[PDB]
Amino acid sequence: PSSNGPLEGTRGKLKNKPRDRGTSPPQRAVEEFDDGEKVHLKIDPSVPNGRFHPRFDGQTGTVEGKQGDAYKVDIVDGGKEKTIIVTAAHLRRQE
Amino acid sequence: KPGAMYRNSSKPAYTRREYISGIPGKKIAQFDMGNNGAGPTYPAQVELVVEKPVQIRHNALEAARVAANRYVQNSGAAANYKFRIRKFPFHVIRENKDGMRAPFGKPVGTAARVHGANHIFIAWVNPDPNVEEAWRRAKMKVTPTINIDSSPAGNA
Amino acid sequence: FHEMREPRIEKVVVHMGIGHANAEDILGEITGQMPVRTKAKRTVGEFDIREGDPIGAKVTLRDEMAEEFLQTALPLAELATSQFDDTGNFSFGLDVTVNLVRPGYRVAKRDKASRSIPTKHRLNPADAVAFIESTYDVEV
Amino acid sequence: ATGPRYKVPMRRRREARTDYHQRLRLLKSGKPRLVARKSNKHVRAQLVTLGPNGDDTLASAHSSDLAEYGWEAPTGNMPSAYLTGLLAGLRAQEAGVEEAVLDIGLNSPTPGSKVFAIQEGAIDAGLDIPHNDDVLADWQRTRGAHIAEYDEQLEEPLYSGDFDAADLPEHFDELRETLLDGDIEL
Amino acid sequence: MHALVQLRGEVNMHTDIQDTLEMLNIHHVNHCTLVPETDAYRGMVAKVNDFVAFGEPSQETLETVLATRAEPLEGDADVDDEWVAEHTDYDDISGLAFALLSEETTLREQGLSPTLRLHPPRGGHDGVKHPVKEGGQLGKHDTEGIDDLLEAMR
RNA sequence: CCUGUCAAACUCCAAACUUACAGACGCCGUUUGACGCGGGGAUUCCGGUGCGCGGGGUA
RNA sequence: AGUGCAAGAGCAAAAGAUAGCUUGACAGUGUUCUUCCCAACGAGGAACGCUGACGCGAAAGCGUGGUCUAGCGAACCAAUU
RNA sequence: UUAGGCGGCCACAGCGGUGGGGUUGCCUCCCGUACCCAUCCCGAACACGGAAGAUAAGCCCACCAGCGUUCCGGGGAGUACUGGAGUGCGCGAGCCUCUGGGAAACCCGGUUCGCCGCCACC
Ligand SMILES: [Cl-]
Ligand SMILES: [Cl-]
Ligand SMILES: [Mg+2]
Ligand SMILES: [Mg+2]
Ligand SMILES: [Mg+2]
Ligand SMILES: [Mg+2]
Ligand SMILES: [Mg+2]
Ligand SMILES: [Mg+2]
Ligand SMILES: [Mg+2]
Ligand SMILES: [Mg+2]
Ligand SMILES: [Mg+2]
Ligand code: NA
Ligand code: NA
Ligand code: NA
Ligand code: NA
Ligand code: NA
Ligand code: NA
Repeated sequence: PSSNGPLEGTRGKLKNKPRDRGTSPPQRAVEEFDDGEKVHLKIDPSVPNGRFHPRFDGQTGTVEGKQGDAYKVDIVDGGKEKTIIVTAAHLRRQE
Repeated sequence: KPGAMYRNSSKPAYTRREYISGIPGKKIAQFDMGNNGAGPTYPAQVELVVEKPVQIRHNALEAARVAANRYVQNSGAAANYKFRIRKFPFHVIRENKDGMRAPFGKPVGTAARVHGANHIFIAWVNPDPNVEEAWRRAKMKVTPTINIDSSPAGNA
Repeated sequence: FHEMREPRIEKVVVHMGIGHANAEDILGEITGQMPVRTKAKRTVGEFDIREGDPIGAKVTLRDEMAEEFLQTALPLAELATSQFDDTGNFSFGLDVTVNLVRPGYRVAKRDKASRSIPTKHRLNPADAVAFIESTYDVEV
Repeated sequence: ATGPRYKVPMRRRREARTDYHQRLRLLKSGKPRLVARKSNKHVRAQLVTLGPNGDDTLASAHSSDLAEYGWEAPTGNMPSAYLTGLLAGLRAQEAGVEEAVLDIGLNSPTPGSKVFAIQEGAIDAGLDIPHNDDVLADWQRTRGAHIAEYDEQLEEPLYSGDFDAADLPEHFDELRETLLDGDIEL
Repeated sequence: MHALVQLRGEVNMHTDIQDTLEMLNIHHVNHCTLVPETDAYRGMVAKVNDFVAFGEPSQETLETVLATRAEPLEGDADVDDEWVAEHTDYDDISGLAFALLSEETTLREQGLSPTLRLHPPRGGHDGVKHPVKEGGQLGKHDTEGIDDLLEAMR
């Protein structure tokens, strides 16, 4: 990389297809999850807040409590255990 | 400089003029020759087909084209036929002209990438294939071996 | 069908595009209600570089206030045809514009379930000339 | 519309019916919404919750079914709104609903408006709702006093036939009074 | 059910390919295993496709090899009809063979090593540089094709 | 309208493939204790070649 | 289009424009990610909380500076609260 | 749902167009400014009060495919590209065979002029 900021090489993953452009539906921004639930992590390009480090896009973690309205999701980066602070807007129930 | 230096398509496509400056002008004079006022309304249509993917410098294009069209004056300056070179030299080419230090070369020319089996030239003639000869002379000045192909023409 | 298809006058905008005013005064008397400042956009050579800046006034008149005005404005104008909108509008003159439309216009001016007026229910230049011409004067 | 790249708004945005930016802020509370809506002739009040396939209305009241309790006056006014709010609020209570947030859709937060009247009624029915007392009308106007006095400047009945000539804010009381005890569907 | 025989060594073969052979109980050249034809097992054999020989054997062939190269989970014991009878659900090798082919059981379930340690092919095989369709010995084989191999390595 | 062409820093499209999690089979672990946790001791931080994909360079 | 400035990304009853009001560019203390993929490492940065005090709004709510990724600095010593 | 309200998916729903519907009821347009409230100027809008009129807008209902979109058949194409293997070919660039996957453009023909949820309601 020529630089090492969080958005380095995120041109594709943080950009919306022209038709999904614009404000996202609120339904999934208010979804509620329960501790133990498996959720897929994926940043919604339209939603500024409640994001996580782009490196985690594509992870499927386990909700384990929350902080404020954001959720605390446990994942495993490679072999390391990490806890991600993320809002519903960027989460989806597995299966 | 020899074609040996640029005839291969082993480098990335390098054509973005928004990031490349100082590109030499093309030496290719025209792409449409003969009676360009008329449309392909001819009985015979021969084509020169490249038999290997290669890069053809605008140098060879101009020499190949001239040698063919200049000869197509076996039909006359205002003869009845139309000649087309369908490719354009989009690939910008460099030269590292310090040794291997900071070697990104500087723009020295342009070339056209042709894939094996494409037709680079297309002529349109009435049963009067002097064009078949204009081409024996054209593939004489381009790197690849070539196939002279006749399409609309069962007048053998 | 008709009655709800027949034209009517919706607002008549009388504005004086000055270049920097004292002019409001006359607009107030020529119409009958306060004028409104006219700020300008973009910086330009006519020493008009100021973005927010009084450069004229306008007055939007509705209902009687608009008729009682046109009942003297029109007479001071001759023109017609070509000088008409594709929507049945026309501006003459100090400018005096007349916006014309049919009964269900509020549908495109309200907040809730607003909608754009169908081309068919729109007012044509011709259908406009008729209405007005049919009101104290002549066309072309 | 124009091409593959064209962006078409969400349906309820095209229809100019739902303000999604306000919707989101509303859903933040996690509380049921007190949907206050109006019509040229009527006033509706719904207690909506969120659902898997769309909103769920757990209780509602329409100004029309107000006559079903003794209403003999117009239904597009302040007294009408309040009562509809109270009726919906009561039905709400019956349904196990305790609190809600005032969703006024695309209407304006004007002081003394009907949507606020609806809100005042729902609150009096027992519903706990985030509100602000001095943005509501002054009771009398809710009763319909502004209209009675308006008819004082009579010369011609404000009501074409309808009921009464000088109108009745008293009819309002009788009704509110009614709603506050027993009766069916409450 | 297919018969798997490793014909190419471990040296230089991808590790994920090697681990696959190992999950299919083959750890040496010429070792053979019998694998059910399932979606899961199919993927595995396709991956191993280039270092192995496989196909569905005939009842007879399986029986010849079973008798000749089958072994107990532990020990030298010969797996003959009597062994089969006194140790398995079947009454003889043919019974077992049929059960295997019809994928009703497995060499393990019957207390037998999952591996038939074959002998080099008498007369040699067709080469490990080309597949069957090219005259070589790698890849999927005809029932007649597999049989030849298995029998030459009996 | 017709007609001739392109893109490492274009994309209306779009693989093979790589990858998160889960189940299934396989293999493995429960006297050969896996997975994991804590601690002692290192060596190592000139690498090279083949194949596939590369970027630079006439090479 | 605009959104202070590279480039890429976000944004339309707004994240843009106009107007009005306001000082949350607030104090205290954390959780987490990043800095340093995996995998230890400081300053710095960010996300998300809480406690306290406030601003605006009818209210849900928004405000932990600027729509996001650059704009930064140890120990010793000094001055300051 | 003989016209309503709140939505979910967010073009299969867009763009454009045709036909039908209101006798009491609905939504509207509509009529009107004493009030609550309102326009940097206008009861245009916002807000309030109301039915003389109308179905012409909107809206609801039925339908049309020209454009845009979604999915499918047949063709393009098992082509392009590609994971694994090869003492196969080629001066080389590169190609070929086996094995496991497999496209885009475009043409022709269908589909699509929204679907679904909650509530209310001759
Ligand atoms: Cl993170
Ligand atoms: Cl409403
Ligand atoms: Mg990329
Ligand atoms: Mg043994
Ligand atoms: Mg021998
Ligand atoms: Mg051999
Ligand atoms: Mg990759
Ligand atoms: Mg911010
Ligand atoms: Mg020092
Ligand atoms: Mg100091
Ligand atoms: Mg009609
Ligand atoms: Na979006
Ligand atoms: Na130098
Ligand atoms: Na040649
Ligand atoms: Na830190
Ligand atoms: Na001003
Ligand atoms: Na209508």
